[PDB]
Amino acid sequence: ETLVRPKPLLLKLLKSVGAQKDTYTMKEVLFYLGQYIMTKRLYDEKQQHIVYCSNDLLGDLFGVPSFSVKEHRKIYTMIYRNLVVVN
Amino acid sequence: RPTLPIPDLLTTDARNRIQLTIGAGQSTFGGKTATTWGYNGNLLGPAVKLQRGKAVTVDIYNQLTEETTLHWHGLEVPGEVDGGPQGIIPPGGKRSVTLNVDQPAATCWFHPHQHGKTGRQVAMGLAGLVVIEDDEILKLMLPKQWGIDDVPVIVQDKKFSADGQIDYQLDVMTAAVGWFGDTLLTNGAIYPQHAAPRGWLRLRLLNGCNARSLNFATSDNRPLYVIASDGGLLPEPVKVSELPVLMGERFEVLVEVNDNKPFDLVTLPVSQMGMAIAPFDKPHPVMRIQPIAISASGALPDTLSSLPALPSLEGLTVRKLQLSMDPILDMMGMQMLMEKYGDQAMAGMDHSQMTSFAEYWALLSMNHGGKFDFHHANKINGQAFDMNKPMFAAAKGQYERWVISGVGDMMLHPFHIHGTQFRILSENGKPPAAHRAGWKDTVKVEGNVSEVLVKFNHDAPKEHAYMAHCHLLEHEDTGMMLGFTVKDPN
Repeated sequence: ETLVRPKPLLLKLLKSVGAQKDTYTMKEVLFYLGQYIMTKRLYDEKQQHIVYCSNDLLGDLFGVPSFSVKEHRKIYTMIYRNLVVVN
Repeated sequence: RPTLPIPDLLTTDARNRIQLTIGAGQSTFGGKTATTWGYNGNLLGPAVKLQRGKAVTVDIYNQLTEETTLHWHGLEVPGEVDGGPQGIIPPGGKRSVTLNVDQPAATCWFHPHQHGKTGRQVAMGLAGLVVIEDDEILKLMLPKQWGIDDVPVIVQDKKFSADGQIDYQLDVMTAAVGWFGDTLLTNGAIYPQHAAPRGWLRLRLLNGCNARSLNFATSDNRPLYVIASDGGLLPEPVKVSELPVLMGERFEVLVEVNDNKPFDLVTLPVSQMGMAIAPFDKPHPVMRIQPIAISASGALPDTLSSLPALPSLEGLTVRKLQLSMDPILDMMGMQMLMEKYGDQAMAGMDHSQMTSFAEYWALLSMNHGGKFDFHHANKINGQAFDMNKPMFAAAKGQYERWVISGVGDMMLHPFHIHGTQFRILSENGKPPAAHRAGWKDTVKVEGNVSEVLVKFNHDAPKEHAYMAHCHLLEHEDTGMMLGFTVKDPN
């Protein structure tokens, strides 16, 4: 396992869904983040490995307007940019 | 058209022992020369006439630079003869086995069986038939003239490189959907032509593709009369308009030849991932039959053999096997496929099947390590193959209900069980078709559940263990296979 500190803006996105902590595990971020996307409609109803974040706060977080939940290592690299690994 | 090759039939010599050498060499496909392997040959091996109850010895000699096995697909013989762990023949090596045949007349085959190598070693050209005769079937008056009106038809696909050499690769796509190609080989030949008497023509069909399932029919839609399955005769002939056959299955059919009207055996496009791309989008010719004034020999009986009753199906030890393709492997393989061939790929099973955002995201989160070694991505019962632990010990001489699930992926899983001929009670959630009620050693599993009634009469220890596997070869090679043992209860 692996424990991490979300940089400011990611932490912001993380508490918009009901998180409260200041230092999460990886599985914990993955949970809340997917929860964020599914709460804000961000995937496309038809092709739903496709996330449209252009106008969202996640868009600024990741730095894109789109991404695919199939390109795993790419979405992990975007996630790790807004992380401080604690171990 | 080229004339169809007939595998040499092979009885014993003065010393009742058959000699099989596992060589390499050259064959030619459409004028391009390729390197191929074979049993006593450049290609594909011979038909080993066995006689029930009368045993014979087989020396197996391995003239490859690399090691290989020899599985007697369809035989009721101890796990010894297969070999299993340390059943491996090392290059230049000898192995000797005895086969005391005890099962009804049947058309079985043999092929290399080493976990990790089966796919490629088969693709190379290693194959070969066993022809079992009992007294029942001779008294039958079927067509009996080998190579004339009794014909082995080994149908395989292959793909070839620029060179004209065989192009195999066990990458993540072929591990997902299978190794499959564009050129169809009928007994090694491309669209050959066979000369039949007017009358009945007996055809021992064998799907020897790696992953491609086939579906036989005739160009002009005369019926095929199925008379035997994997393990031997049916009770009565089943008349069919088309005969789907899966990897490793055999059906002996009869067909009628009357006028000088030639006609092809064809394989119809099949509803399987990656198997209805061109040239297999349309019906595809397997071989052409041309009638001439040759002697005929057989008839189409209205009964063929007797088939025992089934024992009451409770109290029977029951075993659940749940086949599973690691979902990452599926997603990735299908991406390679959906790129390479456009969306003509999934044609045939192309519809509303989809995958949610939550599933996609759970897949993301789950390989957080980015460790995804797809050579164990296919599993039975959750874990992929490891020679170390036979999964279970099943009882000798005893009836058992094995239940093979395949819920969770839509990948065809023809499922093979060594050391027995069994009977299908449920095949993928429906009762077996009329001709698959017979003796079989393979069961369809495609997204649903099958149940077979199996009984092993031959000992197999942890040393030489029996197997059970998907006979989509690239699945078996990437983990979808187990071992098991059988001994008289202590």
